[PDB]
Amino acid sequence: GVDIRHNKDRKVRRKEPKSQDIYLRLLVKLYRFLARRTNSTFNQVVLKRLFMSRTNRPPLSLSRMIRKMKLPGRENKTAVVVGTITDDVRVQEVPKLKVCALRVTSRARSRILRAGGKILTFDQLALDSPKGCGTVLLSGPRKGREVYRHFGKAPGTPHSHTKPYVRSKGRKFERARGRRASRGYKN
Amino acid sequence: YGTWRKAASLKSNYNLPMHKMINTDLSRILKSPEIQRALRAPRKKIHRRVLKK
Amino acid sequence: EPYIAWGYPNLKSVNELIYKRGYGKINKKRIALTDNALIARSLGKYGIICMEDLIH
Amino acid sequence: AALRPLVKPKIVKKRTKKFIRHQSDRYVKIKRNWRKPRGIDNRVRRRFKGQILMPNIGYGSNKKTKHMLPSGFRKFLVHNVKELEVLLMCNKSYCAEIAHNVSSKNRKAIVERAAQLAIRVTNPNARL
Amino acid sequence: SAHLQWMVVRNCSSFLIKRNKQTYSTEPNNLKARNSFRYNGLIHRKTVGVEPAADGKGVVVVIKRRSGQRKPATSYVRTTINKNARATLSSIRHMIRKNKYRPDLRMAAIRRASAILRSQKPVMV
Amino acid sequence: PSRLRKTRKLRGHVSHGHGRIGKHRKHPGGRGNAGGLHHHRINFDKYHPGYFGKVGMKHYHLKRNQSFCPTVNLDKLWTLVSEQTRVNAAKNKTGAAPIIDVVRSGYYKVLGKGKLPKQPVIVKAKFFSRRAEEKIKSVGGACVLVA
Amino acid sequence: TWRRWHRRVNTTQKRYAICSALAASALPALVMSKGHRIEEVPELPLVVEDKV
RNA sequence: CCCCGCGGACGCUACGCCGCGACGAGUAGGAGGGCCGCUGCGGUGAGCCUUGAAGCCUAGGGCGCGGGCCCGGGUGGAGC
RNA sequence: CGGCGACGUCGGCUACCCACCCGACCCGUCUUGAAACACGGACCAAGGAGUCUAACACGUGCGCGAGUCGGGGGCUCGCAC
RNA sequence: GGGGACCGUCCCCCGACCGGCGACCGGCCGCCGCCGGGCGCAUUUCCACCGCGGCGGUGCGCCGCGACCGGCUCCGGGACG
RNA sequence: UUCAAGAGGGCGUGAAACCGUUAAGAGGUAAACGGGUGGGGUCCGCGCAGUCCGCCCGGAGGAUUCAACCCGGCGGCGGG
Ligand SMILES: [K+]
Ligand SMILES: [K+]
Ligand SMILES: [K+]
Ligand SMILES: [K+]
Ligand SMILES: [K+]
Ligand SMILES: [K+]
Ligand SMILES: [K+]
Ligand SMILES: [K+]
Ligand SMILES: [K+]
Ligand SMILES: [Mg+2]
Ligand SMILES: [Mg+2]
Ligand SMILES: [Mg+2]
Ligand SMILES: [Mg+2]
Ligand SMILES: [Mg+2]
Ligand SMILES: [Mg+2]
Ligand SMILES: [Mg+2]
Ligand SMILES: [Mg+2]
Ligand SMILES: [Mg+2]
Ligand SMILES: [Mg+2]
Ligand SMILES: [Mg+2]
Ligand SMILES: [Mg+2]
Ligand SMILES: [Mg+2]
Ligand SMILES: [Mg+2]
Ligand SMILES: [Mg+2]
Ligand SMILES: [Mg+2]
Ligand SMILES: [Mg+2]
Ligand SMILES: [Mg+2]
Ligand SMILES: [Mg+2]
Ligand SMILES: [Mg+2]
Repeated sequence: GVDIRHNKDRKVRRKEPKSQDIYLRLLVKLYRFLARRTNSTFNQVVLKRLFMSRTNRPPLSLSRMIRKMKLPGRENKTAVVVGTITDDVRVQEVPKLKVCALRVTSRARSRILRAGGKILTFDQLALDSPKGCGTVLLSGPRKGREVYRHFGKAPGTPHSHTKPYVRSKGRKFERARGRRASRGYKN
Repeated sequence: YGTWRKAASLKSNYNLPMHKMINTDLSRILKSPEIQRALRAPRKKIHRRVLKK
Repeated sequence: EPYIAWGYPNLKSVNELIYKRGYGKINKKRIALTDNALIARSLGKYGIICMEDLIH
Repeated sequence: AALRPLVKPKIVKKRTKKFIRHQSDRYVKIKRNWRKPRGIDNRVRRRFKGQILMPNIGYGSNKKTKHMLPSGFRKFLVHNVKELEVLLMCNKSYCAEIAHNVSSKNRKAIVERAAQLAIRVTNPNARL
Repeated sequence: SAHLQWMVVRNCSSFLIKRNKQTYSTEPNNLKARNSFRYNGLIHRKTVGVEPAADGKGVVVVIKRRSGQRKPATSYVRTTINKNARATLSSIRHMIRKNKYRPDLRMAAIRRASAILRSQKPVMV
Repeated sequence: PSRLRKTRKLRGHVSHGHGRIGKHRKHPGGRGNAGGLHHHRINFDKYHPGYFGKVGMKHYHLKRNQSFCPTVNLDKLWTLVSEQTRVNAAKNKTGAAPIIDVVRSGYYKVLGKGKLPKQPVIVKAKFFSRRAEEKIKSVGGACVLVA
Repeated sequence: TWRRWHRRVNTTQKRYAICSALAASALPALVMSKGHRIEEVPELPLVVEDKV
């Protein structure tokens, strides 16, 4: 007998996409080969993002992509996102962008192309930059989800600002005892 | 059902779904000189366990 | 103290332990020291390149 | 005489006897089909010495000789002549056998065709 | 595309046979008759198949031409070889190797031709 | 699909996953939100503060239509007109500014979150916030009220 | 009787299933893999005159 | 600048195949896999079947760690 | 490298009966603790127990995406499907 | 209320340059390959039989024996410091 | 009579428990069970002088036609 613990032997991580999308599986095959047969760590990151779930591949708005592309030294670089690129109607000027995405919204696609931009899929990105040279790997806001407002410390604990689960919002719904000093306590 | 450059004229809001992979020719992509130039040499020798003499 | 037996090995004990039962932790794997190249690849930066260097 | 397989390794069986269900000897209502004992005090589940053994993955056969017949072939069930020609290029590793429901007239043609293609039949003389 | 069509029929096909821990494929131009991307006789732009002749002697070497991939009526060119076994194997070798027409199927087609010819010669007593 | 559920895997296991000691019993602890101030007090206090007690003034016969006042922010303001409208105004030589009627688009109040492009515009709304009015005048526009 | 026998599928889902079905019906390997004996058919996006 | 030889095994269902190292108790409980099993529906097997289906019986031959499964013989008589 | 092979023998660790050596208390259940002088169980067959609806929460898959969704209604020879 | 103008997407054409004939196809050439028919009618080629032939692979119907090599292990002699 | 009464008016199939008879084996520690052998028996193995097939050598026979050229057809690849 040996003195070890076996509760952490099996690392919990995606070794493949749980999706049955045959097109996603094809470009997983392409980037499984690229990650193995190159020393590019860019291919390793892209490959493991391809396995990720939809909640782990948040959409990237056009405004956020433009703002990251506008940073110094990123001219003539390809914006790579492993997910959906989304139109942001809050912006009025779209510059010229070279973009690779898993998926682009129709309105966002029209805006990028009309501004002289270029849109690539991940198969075309492999031919353009097999090692991912001259690319900016972007990601949508991972915690930009309603669930994360409810996560954290319990709402009925001091110094916790987490949203409780309520069927309705109003003066009659969970605004009394434990929420104000007049009604017992507040914390 | 429309084209990718025309919306459908009999569905008033439908357009053809877009490909997430334009060229689904894995063999041709992998054999392209752009891919092959970036690769490291294949490691095809099999190293089996050595009997510790 | 109650769980171990220990002492001061001599030169012959070190030689026979390393040669007969010497296994290296190479890439977290237990690999038998059958070739000097296994020692030199992982310990050459320290000047140790053979079984004799490891024993020394 | 008979068609020989490509290779005939020595088939090693870790256990040659069936795993009978606990107390299947004492009751007709309990069949020999294996069932894992889950009782709180069951001595077979607790693995007391001298008791009925429990199947586990350690008894698994060598992957090189798994599903191998004593003749060194592996069997593929066939229902007609058309399914027999899938074994044309697997002649020396896989043997055909005819399904039980195939008629006597039809399995005559299967046996005749398999003799031509050098496919071994496990039950060549099965309705005659 | 071959890779895309493979992802559709790798597990869902009328030619698929999955029995006795084995898998076989019964499409017309599958050498070795195995379910595999390399040997599938439907998804590739160029394929080669070896079949016994219509009568009881010779082999039929069918290749897939490159022009009418969506026109199955004229997509396959069938030639019949009815000579001695050594000459028959040489013709199949030259068709595959000299034309560089799927060289990865050279020995599979040659082995299949040998099996067909070996099955055509009369049995013994 | 019932073939994908735990019941198919719990056959042959006597307690069906509920445990031998505690068992699976009808209603231990009460039914529904029973004992929210008694034996379930910690859960209600921990996860639902404010649940117990009255706060505020009640109002009989509330009519949600009377309080109907949808709002739009300034960052989304130019999306209420066509793209032709905004390019024409920008390249217009004169001081002609387009009119955006947010009531027509379905909004009553104009809020002032975001920033406006540097071009004048006439905004028609029932209500304006103080900062929305200031930002509209900063780009040389005007705010006019409607009923 | 109130077992919820019916399911609603988004219209964009359903239109996208039709497009996939139509695109697959023009590829010989997929139609053959359904076992349709399209051996001697002149052309698989198979179109005849309006006279029919 | 292969050519007296025109030739040269296998492979790669990539959800595949191959290599190396360590490890393997388990109630309550959790999860995964099941080419384990039952019934019915959409497809598919140019599937099986009165030249004998289902079912049942069997000192018959085997396969799987196992759930189980295939085949021989008998009975049976219309489906699987 | 040797011996032996048809009406007597050769191989078949499986499967039938028997013998011997070693090991071996009757399961299920509650329980700190069951072989219990703790309960249920004579035997066999067939039946027999986490289901459906609604509402939430989180995870995963799919479509679209600052939008999304026709589920109620209506239009399509009114209906083999 | 119309009818116009403009703008955005389109449309089939009249035409040139641009990258390529592509996994959208034809005609000509060039090379190669296969097939059919002639010629070639024998130191070529092919077919079947025989040898208790050789070289390779697989494997011996059953029961046995030996040899050397390597791994692990338990022992025994001899000699040196 | 019937194809069949081993379908004979509560009659398709006809399981298990339980019982009768026949056959084989055994029997003073209740039976039953796990592991290991041994004996006997029913069967299985076309068991019974025990593989096949690639090249080459030798012997004894047949058949065209072997290569290369000519004509025709069809393919693969390349072409400013
Ligand atoms: K963790
Ligand atoms: K276990
Ligand atoms: K549970
Ligand atoms: K079926
Ligand atoms: K099994
Ligand atoms: K039967
Ligand atoms: K009792
Ligand atoms: K509706
Ligand atoms: K009857
Ligand atoms: Mg251990
Ligand atoms: Mg553990
Ligand atoms: Mg077994
Ligand atoms: Mg029993
Ligand atoms: Mg216990
Ligand atoms: Mg359990
Ligand atoms: Mg039970
Ligand atoms: Mg219980
Ligand atoms: Mg365990
Ligand atoms: Mg109890
Ligand atoms: Mg007690
Ligand atoms: Mg007990
Ligand atoms: Mg007692
Ligand atoms: Mg009690
Ligand atoms: Mg009872
Ligand atoms: Mg009682
Ligand atoms: Mg039952
Ligand atoms: Mg009868
Ligand atoms: Mg009866
Ligand atoms: Mg009896």
